[PDB]
Amino acid sequence: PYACELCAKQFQSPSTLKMHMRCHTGEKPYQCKTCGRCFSVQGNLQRHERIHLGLKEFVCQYCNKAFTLNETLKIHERIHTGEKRYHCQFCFQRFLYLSTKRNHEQRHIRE
DNA sequence: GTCTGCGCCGATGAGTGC
DNA sequence: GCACTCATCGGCGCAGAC
Ligand SMILES: [Zn+2]
Ligand SMILES: [Zn+2]
Ligand SMILES: [Zn+2]
Ligand SMILES: [Zn+2]
Repeated sequence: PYACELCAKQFQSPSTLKMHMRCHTGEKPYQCKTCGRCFSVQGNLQRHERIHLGLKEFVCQYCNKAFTLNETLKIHERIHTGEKRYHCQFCFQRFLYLSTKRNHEQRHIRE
């Protein structure tokens, strides 16, 4: 219902449209109090601020290695679980990493 | 040159709750 | 209806192994 006048993407609420418009204005209201870097999204600032705390809180349940971000831990744990979420669209092969799947698909296309 | 592992982002989605 | 938090996932970059 809330459409963007500059790119035709559509949004559900005034708040999501206001946030999207920062993609076009470059507005970055949320500033890190340590290094001064600014962010368009408050949650991205909060994630960034974890870098300055030096607390690697997210610990791998298989090898105990610690990571600053939960998302970084989760990608790491795929090595242990065998999760291969990147599927070749042309054959049975499945891949841990998108880059590897992408290069494999390109080899199909070249043939 | 490719695969791997991982550190840090943008910008949208899901869930929650008013 | 609405905003807020945190997740999501591709992008980018880089170093090491081969
Ligand atoms: Zn737009
Ligand atoms: Zn900072
Ligand atoms: Zn691990
Ligand atoms: Zn394939």
